[PDB]
Amino acid sequence: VIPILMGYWPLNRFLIRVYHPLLLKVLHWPKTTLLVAAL
Amino acid sequence: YVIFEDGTDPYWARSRVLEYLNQVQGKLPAGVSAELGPDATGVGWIYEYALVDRSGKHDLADLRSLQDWFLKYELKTIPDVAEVASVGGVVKEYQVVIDPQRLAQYGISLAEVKSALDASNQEAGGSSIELAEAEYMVRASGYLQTLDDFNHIVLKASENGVPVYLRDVAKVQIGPEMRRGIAELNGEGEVAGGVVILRSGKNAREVIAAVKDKLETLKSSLPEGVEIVTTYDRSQLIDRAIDNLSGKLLEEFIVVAVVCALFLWHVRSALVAIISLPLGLCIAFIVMHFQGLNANIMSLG
Amino acid sequence: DVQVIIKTSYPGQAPQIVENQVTYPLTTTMLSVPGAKTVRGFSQFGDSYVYVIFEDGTDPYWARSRVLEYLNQVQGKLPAGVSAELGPDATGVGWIYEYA
Amino acid sequence: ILWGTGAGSEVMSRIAAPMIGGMITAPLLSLFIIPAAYKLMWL
Amino acid sequence: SVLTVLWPLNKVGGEFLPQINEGDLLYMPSTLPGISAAEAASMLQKTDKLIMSVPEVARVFGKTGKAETATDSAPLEMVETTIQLKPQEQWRPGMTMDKIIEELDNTVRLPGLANLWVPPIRNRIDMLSTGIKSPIGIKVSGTVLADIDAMAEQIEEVARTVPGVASALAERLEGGRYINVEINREKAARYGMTVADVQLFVTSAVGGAMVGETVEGIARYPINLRYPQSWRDSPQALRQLPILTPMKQQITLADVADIKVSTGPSMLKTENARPTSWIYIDARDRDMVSVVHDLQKAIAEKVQLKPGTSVAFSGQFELLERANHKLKLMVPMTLMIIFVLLYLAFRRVGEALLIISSVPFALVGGIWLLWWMGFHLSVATGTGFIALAGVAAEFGVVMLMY
Amino acid sequence: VTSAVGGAMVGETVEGIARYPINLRYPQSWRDSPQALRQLPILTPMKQQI
Repeated sequence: VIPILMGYWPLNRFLIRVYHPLLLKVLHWPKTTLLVAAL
Repeated sequence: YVIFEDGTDPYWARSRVLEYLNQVQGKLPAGVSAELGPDATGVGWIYEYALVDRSGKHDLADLRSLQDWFLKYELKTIPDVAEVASVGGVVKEYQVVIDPQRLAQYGISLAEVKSALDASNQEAGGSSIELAEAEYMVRASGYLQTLDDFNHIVLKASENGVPVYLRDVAKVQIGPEMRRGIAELNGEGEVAGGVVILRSGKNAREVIAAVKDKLETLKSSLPEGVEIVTTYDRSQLIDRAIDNLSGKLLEEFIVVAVVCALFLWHVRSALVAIISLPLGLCIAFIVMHFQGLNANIMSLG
Repeated sequence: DVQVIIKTSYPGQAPQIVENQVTYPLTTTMLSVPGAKTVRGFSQFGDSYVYVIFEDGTDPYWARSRVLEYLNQVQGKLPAGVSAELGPDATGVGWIYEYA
Repeated sequence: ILWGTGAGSEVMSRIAAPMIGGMITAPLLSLFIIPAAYKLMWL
Repeated sequence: SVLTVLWPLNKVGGEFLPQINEGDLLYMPSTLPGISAAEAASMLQKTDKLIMSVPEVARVFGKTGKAETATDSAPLEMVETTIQLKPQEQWRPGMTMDKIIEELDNTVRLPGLANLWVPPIRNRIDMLSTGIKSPIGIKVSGTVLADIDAMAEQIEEVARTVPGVASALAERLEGGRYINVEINREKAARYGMTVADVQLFVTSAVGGAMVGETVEGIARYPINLRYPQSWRDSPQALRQLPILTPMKQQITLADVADIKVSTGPSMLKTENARPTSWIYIDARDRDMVSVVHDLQKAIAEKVQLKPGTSVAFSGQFELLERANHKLKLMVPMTLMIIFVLLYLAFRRVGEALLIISSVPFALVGGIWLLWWMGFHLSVATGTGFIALAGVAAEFGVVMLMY
Repeated sequence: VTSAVGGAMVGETVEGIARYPINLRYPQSWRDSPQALRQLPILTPMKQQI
């Protein structure tokens, strides 16, 4: 029903940046993130 | 009290407890009889009321009497009521108080008086005699009704003279029977009242409504100066609690709508997400109808 | 309909008594039986007939084991020697064959 | 079941009568009313 | 054309269900209460002699009072005789069951007895539904015995002034005669004797209370204990009634009890724990529904209601109303299903709404044939209609489809 | 003990649908205390006063 109804009829970029500076820093070394996780 | 394990038929459990109850009546003592309980429990205490009097005019032993023998059989009728139950008040009691000085004076034993009592409160009928052309039914009076009728209970009688009446060996006074339950309102007035007990598994709310209704019908019938102050109404919570969950459902709808609305910046699709909800309920409520589930904080939850 | 009869004899007792002491304490205590529609009952010369009609589609035998439990609750109340006796497994429509 | 009348045909007639008669006025009229209001409909 | 439906509609009548014919009918007559058992038997004989007099009756098994069963509560003088009928085929094709019935009506007579003729399978079903033995029956409730007796008495009168009605009777609760034995407690004490053992001379002597039972194997016969008929002949006979005091005194009954005739309850009917009083109406030529309307109005105007006293039409009509309601709102259903299922075929409300339109012509056609055949609007016809719509719409689908 | 000392109901007045108990008891005075019961008067079947 929803596909038929969907067929018939900014903050986000800042959102993205926010998560995408910490994302590459996490790959810097995964282990530590997991250590952090366990912690 | 016999508690049964999860998910057993409330009525099987009874026809069950009934067979066994039969097996045991022989064992247990002479005159005693084990009597089955009502079709409910303590949780079924749905609606309650006190029977107050604004004039001091009405007797507290007269008030329960009005309840036990009128209000009871008007409320018992009601659809899903397992039983309306009197609470407090005072039971009228014809209490004969024996005087020992009067028992030795006439040398009359108690077992005699007691037997004289048992045999002075009945009626009987001797079939039908055809007088005129029609058959006449034949009743013969005999019930204790007047306090006077108690006083002339023939005990000992002498050929050619005066009979000794119960009055000649005891004062017979209408008195309050020993209580086993005292009902009381605030600190203002000790009162008689009743409780409406719901049959297990029925709708308290609806029964309450029907109770209120029948009670407004019966107000025109009670003496002057008696008001029915309701003590416990269970329907209050029902309402308070049922609305609470209806509030959230709406609160959430708006919330989620506005959230989806914000993110999409497109009203149509913001609503396409939205419309998933109205239909959500409709499907949810259709299934409920079938399994046999109803609205309540828990299922609405 | 699914109907269950309670017959009770109160040997030699006016109707206005049978009703007060037997037919009425019985009719009122029977309307509150699960699945009961109406309760026709009338007192006689020394007899008491109470008829318990049940609402559409109720088990003819549940209605009986039902009317039986309650019948137990009432035997204590009603008069001394009297005993409310359950009716047959049928009704007036069950009058199939007859003979003289 | 409308005509023949033995034992129980009393009740079956009362439900056969409406259907029979009613199954004339409808089919008959339909023949003339359905082309009429239909031509008058499309255009 | 749809308009022409209004003339036949005004000629047809309304019954609950048709008159299903079984080759037996029981004659039940609303009969009054003050009578003896012998007077009941002689009536039972005489009646059946005439029930059996009518050419087409076959057997006649009369009955008064109850058969040994809780199913039957019938008191004496409540006649309930089963009439058996020789196959109607054998009668010369010159009459119906209604003439059969009509002859019976004129043949049996006997006032004090309002005689009613009903069919056995139907009467017992009607009975454990509403309670009324006749098809038409008014049912007056209330809490005050004598009041709802008045209403009944009035409606009894007003009811027979209606055309269709033949015999309209209303049973009076407060109308039964007693012999009252007011036992004076004082007068008892003097003679050293208790209200209990005074009643023994009333219960056994005057009456005939069974003091026990002879046992003969499986068999079991009662043991009576009574004074001879001579001292129990009349009220006066009882005033004389001899009694032997525990002190060996010889006294009459009028000595320890004043005995006075009186009236009161004959039988106490309580439907749903509220006193009821009834009225049996009998009409067999007129239309079932119509009569109730003439009665209904003949009562609303010429008979005002007392307090705490309500009247309601019962029996076959009452069962017709529960139907009608459910029956009537069946068309909104049927139509929606018919419209909806058509809406499916062509996806356009156009040809579906037109083809649905086929039925209002059906109704007219059938409702007319109803007139032609002197049939009545019954829960039967209503079923023929709800079936008609199905095929009427069928014919509308083929002319459209093709 | 049962009726005098206590108040056992020796039966019941019947008033239509209604039904009220019938007591049978000694006055409060002989049932006040243990000692009051030690005194409790009794009339023997041989008409003795004990």
